[PDB]
Amino acid sequence: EEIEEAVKEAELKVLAIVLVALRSVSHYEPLSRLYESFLDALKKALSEEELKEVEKEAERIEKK
Amino acid sequence: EIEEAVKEAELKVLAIVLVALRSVSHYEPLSRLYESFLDALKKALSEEELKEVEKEAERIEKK
Amino acid sequence: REEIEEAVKEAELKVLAIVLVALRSVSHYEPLSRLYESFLDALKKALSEEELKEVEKEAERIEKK
Repeated sequence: EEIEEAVKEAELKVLAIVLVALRSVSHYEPLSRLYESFLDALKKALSEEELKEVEKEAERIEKK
Repeated sequence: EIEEAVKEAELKVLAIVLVALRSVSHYEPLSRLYESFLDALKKALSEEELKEVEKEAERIEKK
Repeated sequence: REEIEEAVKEAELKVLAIVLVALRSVSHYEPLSRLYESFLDALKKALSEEELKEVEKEAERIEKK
């Protein structure tokens, strides 16, 4: 069925949680290096639309 | 039907990250990422979800 | 069915590969080194050896781009 879709929602939600956490601390040395590392790894591993979906889910979490 | 098993993937990955962050939360500034992560966990998941990551993290820590 | 087991496992292991790649590439800075080692130890407890092997392949895949 749509297993691919359901698998992807879980990926994107976990990765958005990690993104929120790294973002909060991204100006303490050297966590800024891990922030940019994580973002680089997301860009390589996810499609462009998925990456935008991670970033949107992160902002949703960050306004909560 | 299956978002239940979707959820188990989530909580088990989050539990593995939590375990890694707990074992180094005494090396600064990692304690800030440990707290940021617990703060992101609390925001993003219901309390039942949070406690499942916790118990899964305990089962991992006991291995 | 068995399509959901391969599903959950697959989601789990690519996400862990992404985090692994992120940590690996900054592991010389301290104490990011320590969080890297500690992630590797957590993977060793939580994952089987074939799950760990699959995480590392996905990690090399990502690093290769």
